[PDB]
Amino acid sequence: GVEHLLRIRLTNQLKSLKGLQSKLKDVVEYLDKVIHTILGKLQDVFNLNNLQKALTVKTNDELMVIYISNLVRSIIAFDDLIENKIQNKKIQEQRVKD
Amino acid sequence: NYEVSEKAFLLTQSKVSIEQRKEAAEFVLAKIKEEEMAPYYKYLCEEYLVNNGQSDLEHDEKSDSLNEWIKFDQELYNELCKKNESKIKELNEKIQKLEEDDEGELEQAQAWINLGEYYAQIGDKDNAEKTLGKSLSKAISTGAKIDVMLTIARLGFFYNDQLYVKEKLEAVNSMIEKGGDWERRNRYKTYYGIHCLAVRNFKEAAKLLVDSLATFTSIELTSYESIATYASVTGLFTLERTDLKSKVIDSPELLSLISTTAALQSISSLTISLYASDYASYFPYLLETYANVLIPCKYLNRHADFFVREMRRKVYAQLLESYKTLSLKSMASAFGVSVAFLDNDLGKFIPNKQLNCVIDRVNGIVETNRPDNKNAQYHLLVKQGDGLLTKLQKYGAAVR
Repeated sequence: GVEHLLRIRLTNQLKSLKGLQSKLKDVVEYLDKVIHTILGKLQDVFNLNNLQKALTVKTNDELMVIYISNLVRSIIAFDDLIENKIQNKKIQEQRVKD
Repeated sequence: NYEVSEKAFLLTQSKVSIEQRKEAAEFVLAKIKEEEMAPYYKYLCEEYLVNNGQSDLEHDEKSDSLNEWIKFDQELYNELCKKNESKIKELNEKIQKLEEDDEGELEQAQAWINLGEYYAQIGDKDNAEKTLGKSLSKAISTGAKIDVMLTIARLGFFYNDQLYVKEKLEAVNSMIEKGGDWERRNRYKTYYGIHCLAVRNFKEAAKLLVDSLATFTSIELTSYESIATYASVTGLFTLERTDLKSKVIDSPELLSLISTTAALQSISSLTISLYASDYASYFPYLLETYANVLIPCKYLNRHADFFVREMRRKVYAQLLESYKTLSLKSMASAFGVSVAFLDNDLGKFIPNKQLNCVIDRVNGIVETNRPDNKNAQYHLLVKQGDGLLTKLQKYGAAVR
């Protein structure tokens, strides 16, 4: 019934901004009311993206595998297009002889 | 006709054991007189042109052979033409009876089968191939079709034909259904293995030669000791140390060859020294094998010294994995290698990335580099990928 009425990362990055703006307003409003569970879990986020740079040496290990998988992926794509060119070339010969 | 092509090649270029030319020259003179082939006595003039150890003395006094006269004359030529004209008269008398009879497709093809043997034994090559094509279409089954390929392979091994013989070789193989036929298997694996020799495939050479059905030994083209000769040479490349102790050293076909033919010695001196990885014993057996194996064989001496470079590359990799750091003088007093000439021997590999050996010129020690990694393996895809994209752009722009 929903389909009758009605008829990736880019959206996720916009969702991350919503969670960050909630923490920004929570710290500003906390200082105006002063000068516990949030501050306990906040320091654990920073210590668990400056820390991701230590694994960058080991991160590129599996990154080039994607390009290697994409290299053979693009080569196979030619076999689909070239075969269509050969198929269309045979269609042209059938129209001239007809 | 194995000794016919063998003794004819010994008279081409021989730098070792010139006494074998006498037994080779005396054999080819007595063989042609006892056979019907006219031109093969004349071909000795053109085939030996521009070769070391000339077997012909006319205008060239540099001939080192013991028998210096191969010269063609009309005395022997006229006698061989009499046997050719007398035999064709008997065959044409039978063929004329077959043409008037025409019983089945076997007798019609047998007329060309007797010719296919006749034109092959009188010295005709292209004229024999024209007669074999007629008997191929008139054959009643695949039994008479493979006999046509046998004559094609006979004229192809003497004249080194890699095109017409290879095409008809796979034609009998494919046909309609291959099956477990002995004739289409035993003969194919041996002949196609000979074609892989000249082109040096080494991928199918180890499987179709080192591993043979039983003895082969048709005696018409190649012999028993010849198949085992190339097996020892080709078995040192594709076959690793796992198969050397199974299909080479422990092979039952090579156990009785030591006590039979002692002139080879390529299944013992070369195999034991490589399996034990001892350079002291392996070095003096290189020239002893090079003289009595590579030189006399027709499909070897064409390359020769290149095999010495490749066979020595195998023993350098055996020692490289046995140590990390080693002094240069250690292998000198043990394995009997010259320190001054060691840099020149390893200088044909290391800069070409054939070996990981690294020698320190300061303290005179040799090191070991990384034998394999991920970076060196991706370099093969670069050259293979870039070479493939050339055909896509070439054939893509050609069709428009």
